[PDB]
Amino acid sequence: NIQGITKPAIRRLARRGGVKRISGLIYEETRGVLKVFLENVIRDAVTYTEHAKRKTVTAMDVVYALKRQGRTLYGFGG
Amino acid sequence: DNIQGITKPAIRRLARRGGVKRISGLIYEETRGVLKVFLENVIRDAVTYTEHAKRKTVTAMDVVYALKRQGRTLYGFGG
Amino acid sequence: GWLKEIRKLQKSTHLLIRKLPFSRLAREICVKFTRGVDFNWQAQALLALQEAAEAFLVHLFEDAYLLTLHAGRVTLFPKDVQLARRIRG
Amino acid sequence: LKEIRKLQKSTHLLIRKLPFSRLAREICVKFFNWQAQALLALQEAAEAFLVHLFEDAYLLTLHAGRVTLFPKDVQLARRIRGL
Amino acid sequence: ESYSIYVYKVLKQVHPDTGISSKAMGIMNSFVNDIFERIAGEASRLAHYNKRSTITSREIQTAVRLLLPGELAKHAVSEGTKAVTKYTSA
DNA sequence: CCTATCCAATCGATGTATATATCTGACACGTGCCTGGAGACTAGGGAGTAATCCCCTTGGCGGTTAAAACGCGGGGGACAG
DNA sequence: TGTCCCCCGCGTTTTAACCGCCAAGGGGATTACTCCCTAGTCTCCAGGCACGTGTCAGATATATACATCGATTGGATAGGC
Repeated sequence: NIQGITKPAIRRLARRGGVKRISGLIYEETRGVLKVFLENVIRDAVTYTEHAKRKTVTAMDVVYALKRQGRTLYGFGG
Repeated sequence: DNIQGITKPAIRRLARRGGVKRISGLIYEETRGVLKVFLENVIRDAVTYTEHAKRKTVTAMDVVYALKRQGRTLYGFGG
Repeated sequence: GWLKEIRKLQKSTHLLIRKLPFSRLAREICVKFTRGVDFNWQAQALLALQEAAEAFLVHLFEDAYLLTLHAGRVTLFPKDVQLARRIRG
Repeated sequence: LKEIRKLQKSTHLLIRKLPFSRLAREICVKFFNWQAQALLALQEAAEAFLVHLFEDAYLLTLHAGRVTLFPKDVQLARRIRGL
Repeated sequence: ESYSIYVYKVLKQVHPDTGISSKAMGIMNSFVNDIFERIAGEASRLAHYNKRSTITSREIQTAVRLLLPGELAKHAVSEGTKAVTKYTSA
């Protein structure tokens, strides 16, 4: 399931960031960081929805978890 | 011109405390650069609190509140 | 396409990671912190995670390609992605 | 390599008080009365910011193989920090 | 309820010929309360430091002067110190 | 008649300008329900402000003393190839 | 590999940090009083909001237009001995 992040996907991601020669294990360095990041948002976001006795993380629970992480997402506020 | 009060041995101690083996030449001015642009963002954000109350004595509380606003809290000056 | 592919995705604005493997990875992470139970994920909540993670990854890559040229390199290395995760806190 | 293990084990202020006080009061008139506790609150955070910025810029130094600091070292560390 | 149409009429103020999608409105709908939480937030600390339990125009003014950058803070002060006058006198 | 000297002709690839309106489906807005916006009495507890205390930092003169500053030898580091 | 050179250490010199100590009122804080004006409550009253649809802002699909411009070799050709 961690190999769902494909090789031209990370290539396009680094191409958006402006990287000319994208390396090898870099592709394994990205999904690792993507495993570090996406955990740290989800560990907070279900913690918000478990206080209201709910089994569904909404967009606002993602916004609150990201505001806890230090970066404010705009275009998902309901 | 009080930017020369931050002297080359002081910047040398600041670099040797940070684990620098060999300091370059412009680092003895670059510090005088960044301490001119960091501290100013500490000064005005500490004087506006002084401009918020009716006072002219800028306490350490305004300083630690400005450093809280910038994002680096300071210990040892609350009460 | 060294001078061609650099000027296309930056002018473009849509997603780069596919939605369904990202959703599967987000669910596989979500079942860890829910004591092992299935969990409903809203369509806005998955796209929010996607838009956050894509922006975070391109920011981490554009903050590491400046470390690539610092060592006289044009080839990105994981030493730059582990150094960019050190001067951020 | 000699005094590196001397200041890291110590805790005293590297920058003197009165030049730092005059430097702070030069910015103060750009926008008063400064307590002696407020000058230490201005000096401790600035010194600990300078030492930490040099420590984080030295990681940019040993990334290119160099051991000597550079003007590009203090301009690349604050770029990732967003300051 | 939301700020959205209140954003739209001001959008009709600065740009009547220019249209908009619903995403860019929503970011706009996520913009104002992003700054509100700032300016009403900083003013929540400003009155607390001078032992005040009320917020006048001076607390919001000081929060604007402290949060917004130099050219933006002065421009919002000159846009803010005119609405406290035309509301009390008129 | 062998040879050096003007000519061009075939080989080929690599880019956007503004040319559109066509398969779907969402923004501007009309309408209407209403719940929040809004005028207004009323007690009252906070805002504003004078008098005074006394505090604490500005103000200043001196001692000797650790700390700042300056010039030379050179030796391993920075960067060029 | 390799040669250019930049701070490091040390001998020497000195100007200003720090301490010791008296001063003394700027003004922060405290007391107390008097009055703003804003929350509680209440009836009111009206832009702002969901329902719903008219249709226009836009986003591909993609045919192949668009004209020369960078370069190499074989055939005539005027002079030589």
